[PDB]
Amino acid sequence: MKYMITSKGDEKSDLLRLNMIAGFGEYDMEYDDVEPEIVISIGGDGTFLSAFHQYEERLDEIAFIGIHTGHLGFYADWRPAEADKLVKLLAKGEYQKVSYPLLKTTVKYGIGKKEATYLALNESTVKSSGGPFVVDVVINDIHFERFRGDGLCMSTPSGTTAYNKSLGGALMHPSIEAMQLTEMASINNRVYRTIGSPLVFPKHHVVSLQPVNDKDFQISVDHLSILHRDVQEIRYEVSAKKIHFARFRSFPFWRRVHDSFIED
Amino acid sequence: MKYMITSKGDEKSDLLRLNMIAGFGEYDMEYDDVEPEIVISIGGDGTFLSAFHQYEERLDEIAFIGIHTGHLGFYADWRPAEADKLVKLLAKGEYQKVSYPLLKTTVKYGIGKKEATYLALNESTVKSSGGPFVVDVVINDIHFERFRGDGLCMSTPSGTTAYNKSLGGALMHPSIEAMQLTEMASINNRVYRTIGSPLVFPKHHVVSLQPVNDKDFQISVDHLSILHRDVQEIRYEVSAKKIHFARFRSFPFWRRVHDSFIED
Amino acid sequence: MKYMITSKGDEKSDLLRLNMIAGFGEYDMEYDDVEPEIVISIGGDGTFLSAFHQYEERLDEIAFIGIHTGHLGFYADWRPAEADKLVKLLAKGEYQKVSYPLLKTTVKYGIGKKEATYLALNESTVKSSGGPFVVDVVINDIHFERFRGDGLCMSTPSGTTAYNKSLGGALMHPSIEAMQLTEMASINNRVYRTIGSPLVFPKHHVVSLQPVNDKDFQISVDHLSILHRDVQEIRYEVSAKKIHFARFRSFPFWRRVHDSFIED
Amino acid sequence: MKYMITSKGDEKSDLLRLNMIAGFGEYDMEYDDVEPEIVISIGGDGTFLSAFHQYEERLDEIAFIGIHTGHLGFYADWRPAEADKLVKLLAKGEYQKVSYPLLKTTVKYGIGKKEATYLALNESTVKSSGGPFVVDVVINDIHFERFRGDGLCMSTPSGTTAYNKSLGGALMHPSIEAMQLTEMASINNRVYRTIGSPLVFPKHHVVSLQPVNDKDFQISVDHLSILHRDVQEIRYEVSAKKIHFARFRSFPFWRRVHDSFIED
Ligand SMILES: NCC(=O)NC[C@H]1O[C@@H](n2c(C#CCN(CC(=O)O)C[C@H]3O[C@@H](n4cnc5c(N)ncnc54)[C@H](O)[C@@H]3O)nc3c(N)ncnc32)[C@H](O)[C@@H]1O
Ligand SMILES: NCC(=O)NC[C@H]1O[C@@H](n2c(C#CCN(CC(=O)O)C[C@H]3O[C@@H](n4cnc5c(N)ncnc54)[C@H](O)[C@@H]3O)nc3c(N)ncnc32)[C@H](O)[C@@H]1O
Ligand SMILES: NCC(=O)NC[C@H]1O[C@@H](n2c(C#CCN(CC(=O)O)C[C@H]3O[C@@H](n4cnc5c(N)ncnc54)[C@H](O)[C@@H]3O)nc3c(N)ncnc32)[C@H](O)[C@@H]1O
Ligand SMILES: NCC(=O)NC[C@H]1O[C@@H](n2c(C#CCN(CC(=O)O)C[C@H]3O[C@@H](n4cnc5c(N)ncnc54)[C@H](O)[C@@H]3O)nc3c(N)ncnc32)[C@H](O)[C@@H]1O
Repeated sequence: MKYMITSKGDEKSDLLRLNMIAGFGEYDMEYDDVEPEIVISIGGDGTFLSAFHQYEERLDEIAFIGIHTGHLGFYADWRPAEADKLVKLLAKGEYQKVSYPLLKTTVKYGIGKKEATYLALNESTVKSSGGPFVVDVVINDIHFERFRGDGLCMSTPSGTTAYNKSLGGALMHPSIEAMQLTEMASINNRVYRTIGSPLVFPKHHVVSLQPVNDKDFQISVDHLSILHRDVQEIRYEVSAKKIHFARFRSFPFWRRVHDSFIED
Repeated sequence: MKYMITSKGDEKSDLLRLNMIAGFGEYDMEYDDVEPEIVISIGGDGTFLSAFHQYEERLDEIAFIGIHTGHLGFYADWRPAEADKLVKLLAKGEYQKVSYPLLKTTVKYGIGKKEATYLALNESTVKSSGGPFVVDVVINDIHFERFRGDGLCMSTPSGTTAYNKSLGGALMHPSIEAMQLTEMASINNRVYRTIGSPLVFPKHHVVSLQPVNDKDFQISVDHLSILHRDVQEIRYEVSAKKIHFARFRSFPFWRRVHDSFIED
Repeated sequence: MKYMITSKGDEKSDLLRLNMIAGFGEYDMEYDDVEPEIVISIGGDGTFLSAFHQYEERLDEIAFIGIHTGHLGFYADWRPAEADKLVKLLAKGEYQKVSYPLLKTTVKYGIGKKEATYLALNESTVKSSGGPFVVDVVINDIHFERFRGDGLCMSTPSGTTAYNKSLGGALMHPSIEAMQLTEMASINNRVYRTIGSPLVFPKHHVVSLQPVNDKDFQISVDHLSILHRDVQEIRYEVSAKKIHFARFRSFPFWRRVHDSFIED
Repeated sequence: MKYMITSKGDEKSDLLRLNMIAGFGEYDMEYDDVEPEIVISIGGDGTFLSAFHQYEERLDEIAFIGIHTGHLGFYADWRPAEADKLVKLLAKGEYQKVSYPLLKTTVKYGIGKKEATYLALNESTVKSSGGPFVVDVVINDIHFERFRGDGLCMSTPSGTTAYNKSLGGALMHPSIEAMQLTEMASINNRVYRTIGSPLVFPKHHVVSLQPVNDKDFQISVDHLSILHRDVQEIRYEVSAKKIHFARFRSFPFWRRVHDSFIED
């Protein structure tokens, strides 16, 4: 139906996009970047994340597809050589959609109410604004720990192969509706203690970070990173919303992991 | 109904057991260690694991309860001081059961067929029988990696706070039906590569370990450790069977984790 | 001889300082904070680091002593209760000095020459100024790796129990004239590789960090953190300079470590 | 002078050995495997370790050289293609020797005195004989920790790229006269605490492991692994003895590390 194509913007990706637009012109496919039904990302995983956040208000009406023009992007399940086969199978349709869970981040501020919510496909992280980073971690209203260190990272399942992995987190198959919290350089001695281990939470569990001294934090959501001031609370939970991928052939997650980290 | 009580066997635990037997005698409670309906473990987590494996053929007909006479056992949710309240609330009943997932281990041998299956509440591990440990890891029939190192550990959710934790694994809430694979001292250089990260698998995923040279392995299931010879394959999957706990009050998993590792 | 006392500035530390000044008044001790010969720090390890950097141009003419008014500071080897014994043994003298190695950091800039050097007692770290952090690591003019991640930390021996420890670094006895490099959340996949392991360098080895794209970095030296622009190179080596401590009794490093992390 | 050549024993290494023997026959070189002065190892690092232990009573009278017939052995600094250049430069001599530190392991037994000492080029490790592994760690007669876990590894500097590396240890340049202790899967909770971090000790420091319950341990020294019974103490210290290598060209340790783990 309606489709759109976002491009990394280098010469290689722009030309692939133009050629795919020409190929779609031979079918009942209409280019519309306002309310598309298929969103094709041509570039890398960064390009795909921007595509996701470009259309995160219409997630349930869109199936995403990624083409990697550089090396294998984790959200890319297509090489540029297969772009014509992509046009054709997409044109005919009859594909099946797969859904990965997402992370909801709520940021509460002081001096009254006011709230901001964000959706993450990889992760959301919290760091301080220059000084020391100290937050109380509250799990389902239960005070769990006082964290002192560089920061905290909350990952989706498909995010576990990204920042989460570099922090020592586990890789979880994206059929598991969960989120995973990992530490960044916690201090542990006689007076300061954190769990250390990554923590994996199911749906409906709420993880709340609460300031202890400084109330300014650098908060990231995927690629976006903003300094938030007068923060009262940061709440993490598995979103009710999901991202849908258009799948045309079997490419299992664990094979995707193998290709990306073991050999290809 | 029918109940039984297993004891660590020290003076403290035997006397608590005898006193609980006397208290149960004042109700319609019948001691039967053949087909009990409630199994009470008095001791530590080792005592509770033995209780579980003592009755693993009647898991769906039994609710387990643990009393820790030493420090807080992770499967113990009762102190000895509360044993009388335990007798009474157990006597009246009306409690609710909670269920944790279990791990199925299948060991296939050569020189014909023959198979052995085991159930694990904490984990199952594989090490070599003296020489180097080398196995191919196959996930859902897909060759994932060739592991060279000291061994591998596959953990249940409630097991993730045990051996899994010491190996760098994530802690997962036991409502998640999953199993987690962690490495023991893998070698990684120009010629040998493993994923490194712990891996978390959902139900219905099968992880198969396959010998490369030596076919003898030391295989553990919770406390039991046996040398298996002429092994053709070791298969891991989340069991369809579950362990049921009798719960009388709220004691959340993450509070249990906090009490055991942060402070109490 | 000449001495001075720096204070954390809370009520507890200021009063201890005034009382020690009064006690020193009963001996041939002269207060001089311009060219002191003994520098006493009253507070925590942060207070001691400021004391060190206050007098880092006269390191070879000064013996440092730390009193911890809070919990045991790692550079503090005296409790407040022993302050009078400190005055007296310091007054009589005859103590012996011990020396720990230091880290030299040289920052070279572009648009001409120009250089800045800094001395570190704990560590020096490098992070990016917002964007991705990518540096080439060059050891004794040999290209070792291209690091992609959050940053790098170079620690002195006595620094290894601080930030270095939280990053997974080894603890090294301060009689070893060395420096230790640890990674902060490196990315490792098919295209990006770092060593992962902490690296320990002897004297006369030079570790050079060289920019790949962005040339702006946040560089810390102990507590001081500055954004450096137009950076051409960051060079690390074990300093020829050393910090001298006044020692009055045996308090071994490994006992100091035990008291700080195991139990006290 | 006198030389000998040990071979991995595969067809490739035996033939290289025979060809080198023929080449040495054209010089004043005499084959003697009783009191050689040059020991050439042809194979892998395992072959080189056997060569070292074959002649560990004449370490100060021997210079070692390694040829790797498989991939780059860490103690191999020669490819098979350069074997003739090796013969010739060795024949002429005038090379310079380099020395790496070694680890001394002393095992004391009960039921009287009796002692066994061993020399290690890579490491010495301690594990239990089946049951739980619990030892008290005593550093220079100071009780440091009670270790509960899978075992402990004490590495030389050149050993730090081997088992030590897989356990999270730091890589240290072999000019540093030190040894490094790393944990194997320590348990850490409310009642059990270890340092966690690897520990690096200078010369003259003594690390003593002392049994708590079971007195039987599996003790390894490089490739050799023996069950020791009635053990009273295991003592580690940097040896006064050193291994000498014959060096013909510059091949820096950090380049050796880069070639072995980053790329080649
Ligand atoms: N200049 C492009 C670049 O090299 N970026 C990151 C690399 O990671 C890969 N990757 C991404 C991605 C992405 C896009 N980037 C950049 C952009 O959006 O511009 C934002 C993400 O950065 C991650 N990240 C940040 N810091 C670190 C760190 N220290 N260590 C590891 N990852 C880190 C966070 O998670 C961000 O979400 N998602 C996944 C995934 N799901 N699975 C597996 N791999 C993934 C990319 O293919 C690429 O190889
Ligand atoms: N002598 C008793 C002893 O100290 N044993 C182990 C300790 O671990 C606790 N623990 C147990 C348990 C248990 C019983 N034991 C002994 C027995 O059965 O005799 C078998 C298990 O050993 C574990 N284990 C083996 N090696 C290591 C290691 N290197 N590091 C960490 N744990 C290790 C494995 O997982 C076995 O299943 N299950 C859990 C859990 N679910 N959550 C949190 N904590 C748990 C116990 O309270 C106790 O503190
Ligand atoms: N508000 C005071 C505070 O809690 N600060 C840090 C804590 O660490 C201890 N500590 C210090 C110190 C110090 C002073 N601070 C503060 C100041 O100067 O204001 C600067 C240093 O911060 C360290 N640091 C930074 N980020 C992290 C992190 N993520 N994880 C661990 N440590 C971190 C760096 O290395 C800095 O040098 N040097 C050592 C040492 N040698 N041995 C053992 N312990 C040490 C202090 O007793 C204190 O418990
Ligand atoms: N079948 C041969 C094999 O693959 N063996 C080990 C591999 O490690 C390399 N290696 C060796 C070596 C060696 C010889 N072997 C075998 C033999 O002697 O037969 C004994 C050593 O095993 C190590 N080892 C044991 N367990 C583990 C483990 N879990 N993880 C990592 N290493 C482990 C210990 O340290 C032993 O000393 N010393 C070093 C070094 N200095 N630097 C860097 N790399 C080194 C070898 O090139 C080889 O690639």
